[PDB]
Amino acid sequence: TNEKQKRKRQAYESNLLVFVKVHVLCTYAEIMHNPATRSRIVYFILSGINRLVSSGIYKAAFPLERYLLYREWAHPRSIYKKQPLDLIRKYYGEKIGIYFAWLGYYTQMLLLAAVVGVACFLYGYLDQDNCTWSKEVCDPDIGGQILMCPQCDRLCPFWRLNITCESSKKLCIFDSFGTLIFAVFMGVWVTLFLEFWKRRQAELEYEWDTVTLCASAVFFWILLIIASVIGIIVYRLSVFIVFSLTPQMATSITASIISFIIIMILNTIYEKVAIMITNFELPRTQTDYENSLTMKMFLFQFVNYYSSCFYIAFFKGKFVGYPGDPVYLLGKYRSEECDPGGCLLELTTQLTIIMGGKAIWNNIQEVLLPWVMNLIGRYKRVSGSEKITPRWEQDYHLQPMGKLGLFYEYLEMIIQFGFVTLFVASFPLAPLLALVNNILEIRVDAWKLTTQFRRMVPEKAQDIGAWQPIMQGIAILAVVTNAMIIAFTSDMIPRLVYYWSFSIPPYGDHTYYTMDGYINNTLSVFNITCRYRDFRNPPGHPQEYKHNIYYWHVIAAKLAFIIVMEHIIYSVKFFISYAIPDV
Amino acid sequence: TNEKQKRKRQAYESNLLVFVKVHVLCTYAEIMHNPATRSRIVYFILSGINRLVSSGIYKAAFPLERYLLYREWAHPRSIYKKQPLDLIRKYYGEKIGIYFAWLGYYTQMLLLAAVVGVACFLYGYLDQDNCTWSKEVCDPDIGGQILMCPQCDRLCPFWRLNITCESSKKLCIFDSFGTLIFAVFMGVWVTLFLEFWKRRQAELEYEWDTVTLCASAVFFWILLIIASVIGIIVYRLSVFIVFSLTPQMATSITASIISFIIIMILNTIYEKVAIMITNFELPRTQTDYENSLTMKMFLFQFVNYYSSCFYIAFFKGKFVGYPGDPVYLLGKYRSEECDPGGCLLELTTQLTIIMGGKAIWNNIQEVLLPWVMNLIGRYKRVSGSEKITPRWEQDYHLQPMGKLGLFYEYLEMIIQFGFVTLFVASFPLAPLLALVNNILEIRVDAWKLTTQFRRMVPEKAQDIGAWQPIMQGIAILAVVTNAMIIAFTSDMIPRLVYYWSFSIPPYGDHTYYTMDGYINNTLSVFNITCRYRDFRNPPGHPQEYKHNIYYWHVIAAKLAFIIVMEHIIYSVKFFISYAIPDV
Ligand SMILES: [Ca+2]
Ligand SMILES: [Ca+2]
Repeated sequence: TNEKQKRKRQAYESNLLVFVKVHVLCTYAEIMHNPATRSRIVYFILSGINRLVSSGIYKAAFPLERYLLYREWAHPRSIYKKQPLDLIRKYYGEKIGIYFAWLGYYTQMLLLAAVVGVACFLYGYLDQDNCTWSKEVCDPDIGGQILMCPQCDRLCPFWRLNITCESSKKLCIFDSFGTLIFAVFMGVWVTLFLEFWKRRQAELEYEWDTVTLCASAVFFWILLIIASVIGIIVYRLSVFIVFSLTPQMATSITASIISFIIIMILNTIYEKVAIMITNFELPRTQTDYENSLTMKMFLFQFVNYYSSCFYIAFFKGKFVGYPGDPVYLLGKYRSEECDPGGCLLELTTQLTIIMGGKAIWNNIQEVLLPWVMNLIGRYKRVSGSEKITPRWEQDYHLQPMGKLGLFYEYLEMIIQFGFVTLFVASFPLAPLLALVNNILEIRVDAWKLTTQFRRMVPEKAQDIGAWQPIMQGIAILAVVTNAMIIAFTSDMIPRLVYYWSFSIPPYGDHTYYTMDGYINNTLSVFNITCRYRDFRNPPGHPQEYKHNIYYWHVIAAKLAFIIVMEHIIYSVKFFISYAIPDV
Repeated sequence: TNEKQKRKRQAYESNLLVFVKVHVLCTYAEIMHNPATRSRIVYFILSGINRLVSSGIYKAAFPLERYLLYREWAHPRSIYKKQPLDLIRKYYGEKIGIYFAWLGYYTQMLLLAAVVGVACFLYGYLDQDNCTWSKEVCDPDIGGQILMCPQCDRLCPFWRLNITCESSKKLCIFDSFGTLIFAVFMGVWVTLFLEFWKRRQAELEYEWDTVTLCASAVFFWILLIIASVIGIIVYRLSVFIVFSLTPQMATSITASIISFIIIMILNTIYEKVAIMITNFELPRTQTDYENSLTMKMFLFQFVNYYSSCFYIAFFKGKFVGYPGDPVYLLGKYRSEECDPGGCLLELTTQLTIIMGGKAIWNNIQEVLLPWVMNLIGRYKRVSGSEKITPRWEQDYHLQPMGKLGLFYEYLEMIIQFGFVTLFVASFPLAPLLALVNNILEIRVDAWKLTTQFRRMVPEKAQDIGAWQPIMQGIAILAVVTNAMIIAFTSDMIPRLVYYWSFSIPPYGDHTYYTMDGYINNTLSVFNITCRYRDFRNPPGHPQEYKHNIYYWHVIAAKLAFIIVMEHIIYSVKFFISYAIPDV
């Protein structure tokens, strides 16, 4: 088979082991409208090998400025001046450039989102007067004797408040007053992050050149959607049994680490069932591979990373019934419940260490797997000199791309943008944590492209393309979810109601507006026949254990901010996208 | 000045009273990419006169097939076969053609919207078993003794039910069961009317060729927004004083006639203040005139026709307070209220005779003002012969366009599409009334173009253009308003609640689901200190005259269908616009 495939390979070099060099040349600059442009036009000559190297008759077809960009841009000692994006036009082109001008805007776009991120902390820390939510809940005279009900069935205490302080003394920097001033700003921010990037990418476009087979692709997927939902809870059933810093702070760190392992394990299966379902029927041509992964493989990650953070945010503390009745999981066990702090703090750590545990892993995986940095420097000293002439000889130990270019390093930032927007009600410093990360990620992704990897073919790509109907398809799901976090996951809207409708002399007993005395006034008692975090009629009502006015009031404040903070921020989506200067 | 302007006019004929003919000719077919095409290219030669004829040095520059299109398409005896749109390409082009293929689709698009329009009547009429809403309300033993409160202050009775039958026997064909089956279909219909027209117009595109000055433009406008709101009520104050078929049927006909006069009078002022505010600052070039009228002049009509139908639908029966307290109109009078039938029937006639009183006026104004039809036929007999050679001599008594082409005849249909969609919860036959109207309007607008008017310059226009961000900007406001009619204006959502939550043994006294006994169970009593149509706590409550569970429940069903029937029909906007065949 050595000579059987040899006669095929020699036929292709006619129409122009020791590695081959390449170099007529002007005659293929007209059929399509600098060394990167030199490596561009030879790939237009080379266009194909899609099936030759994948068969194995060839091994690696490959290309082969550098010095200055190790100093002002890719050095760890690179002081913050400009991020010269214009060089990445001449160095790496506009596949990689449209991601490295994405970040550098995104980094400066996360600047003002972090000063409004420091804003919920700056007067969150400098004040010392909380209304109730760190005053009553931590003075153990007004939030000490609040004897609650258990949640689980067996191995469960009776429970008591004043075990909730260390979570709910630092919850009023994620609940108290800046949270509706930055999550009203974050829905404004993503609807300004998009539309100012549209003004930016057009400016970037002006600076630069210009039913049966898909059924079982989705109907087999929903068995794997619920595989992600059952990923978090069974290893929720593990760690909370073997345990009971210490109360729930270290455990909320710990339990979301354990699922984050299984998140990265089921990540590998998603790399091996996307190919199992696309190789069967309708493989197609070159541009529907990436448009399959955009609609299946990111969508795999969207159910891996986010359909357990949709489990803490949307369907965790629902269906508490008549004897604290769960649904029984249409089986023989008991279903879970939530805690009277707002369920967010057990989301804001799962928000943290799925985000700031991916940015401390998926960059440091791209640091330690390339042999850790500064062996002796890579080739800077002859980068000015360019006379390293067995340099073609010194290759083929270096690592190539795995026929997907930015896609893996681009999905991991859309997952990050899917956490700095879709889940931001809590934790305003998720910009500042992403700020210093996008200080470093714009250095180490600059570092590995400049030094570590084989030089990519400078494929001119115009606009993000396929992830653009996701960045709209996140931002229209985010302003729902930023609303559904302050509605269904945060306890501010019940804190606005009591401040505006339950401390007025109708249904309340105070003269003017004050937030004094909130936690005993906002839950529902459950007889021995204790309070639990729901709003139902107390036992011994006309219609007991069905809802109050006050469930139905704050659900009609909840459904209102899902309506008003949609229709305002959906209209600032209409007003800013009508009234900005294009140039 | 006769010879002063004569020397200007003779200079322009150099570079080529008795009317002039026109006719080198191939040499201007290349600079831009059949008699209509003959009149096209000479206007490209003629391009300009924008300032010459408007000054007065000329009188009318003008152009000058016909026979066959009076027979199969424009005849009253034109049997329904095809509507040959392809002829309007060769006869009138694609300014007028993109409106006459708009209608012919729209007419067939209103076919299925009228069989689902007959659907709320077909089993609305063939059944004779109403649950309650025409049984209790018209058996005068269960809806006879329902003694209500007055609404106004002086010259007002105590009032009683069983005066509401003739409105509420024929209200269960606009409320009972088909209304959530066609208004769920109408939000589906407009989000299928758009997206199938997008597939149609592309098919039509394949068949055919291819801060200070605007501040006081809007801040003076809001004084005229409330001028429209005060247009309806003062002549509401007139007619209801001089009165009291006869009970309220003839009056709901009458009062909406009187405002419809003032609607057409304030229509004339809007034609004379659009020019008053655009001639002052930044007049501009030729294509921002129509984009001024799209954003001011239609917007004038959108407040003329619709900000009194937004007064019956959104802010008519709100702010009923503690002694039935209105707001007092921050003045010294008393503000109004609504009636316990759902406020829709006093909207569905204002829906009718602003729609079916514009389609019986604005077409019949274009019939009787051109001298009523068939004087003797116009020029059909020589249309085959074409030898009427003083035909240029016989013109200049005929009427021209007033420098706006389709715009007036195109605004009046967008106003119609703004009633067959934005206001459709009630009255399913608003397709069938618009069906036989769009049988006739596609004949008489075909008739006046073919016979009555001077032939328009066949200006090739590609897509509707400026009214396309209105047809999206209606359909995103319609699925709000179709929701806000069943929420804020119709009494079905309170009829689903009692059927599902107030006839169950919690808060109700019946075994299984039945709608028996609804009107005494759904209003709130008001002491002499009678029921009124609101849901407040009865006098002698813990917190009296503030709301019930049941206000807050049905407002949380109201805000839910504003949320769910948005997010479903806003996602069928995402699913049909992802999964239809383009070709
Ligand atoms: Ca990376
Ligand atoms: Ca007309």
